[PDB]
Amino acid sequence: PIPGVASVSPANGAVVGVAHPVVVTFTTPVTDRRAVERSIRISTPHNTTGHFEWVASNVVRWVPHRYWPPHTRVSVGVQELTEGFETGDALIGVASISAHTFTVSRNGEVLRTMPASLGKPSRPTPIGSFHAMSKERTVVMDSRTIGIPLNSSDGYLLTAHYAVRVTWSGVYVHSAPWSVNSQGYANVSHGCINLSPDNAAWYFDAVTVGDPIEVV
Repeated sequence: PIPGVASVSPANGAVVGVAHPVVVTFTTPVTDRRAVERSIRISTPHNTTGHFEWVASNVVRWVPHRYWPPHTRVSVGVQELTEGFETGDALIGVASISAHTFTVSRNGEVLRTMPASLGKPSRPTPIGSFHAMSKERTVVMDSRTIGIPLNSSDGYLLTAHYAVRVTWSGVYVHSAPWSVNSQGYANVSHGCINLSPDNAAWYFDAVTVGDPIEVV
């Protein structure tokens, strides 16, 4: 009994960043994962490799090893469905814990090396290879959504701006006017990549969902 496909991401004909995974959601939890993985056909002119990752019982994603090439076509087939999407520029954001910087390159060209404040030792920014997941102009940052009561000393509730989600567990690149004096100097946030309002705005306006975000 094979579970039916609910959806594929990205949408047909979208232009996404070069770290955008192919996400396939199913109508039911999947019992035979290998069968689902065999059913998923991904084609790209550069014959990119990658691996499957099961992120919910009914959701699998294919993460391209070393990024898609910029400006390429990617074809996806799974069951009765086919679709195609493209990549845009290679816009890479590298957040450096030690250097306290967020450096952004387009197609190899370094665009900006912005001051940043990453997570404090007790709420560190996860090292890893991530991608831009969403763009929100205004977002409420509620510590309750990361398992912290408002009253506890690590709690907080504040509206933030120019927010780009980095991880499913809630790291963001965003505007942090309150930590400008720390940016480039110290790591003072609850895990987020903190930028000045102007740098955050710039990046917000430059970024595409899928664009790689590296934390080193």
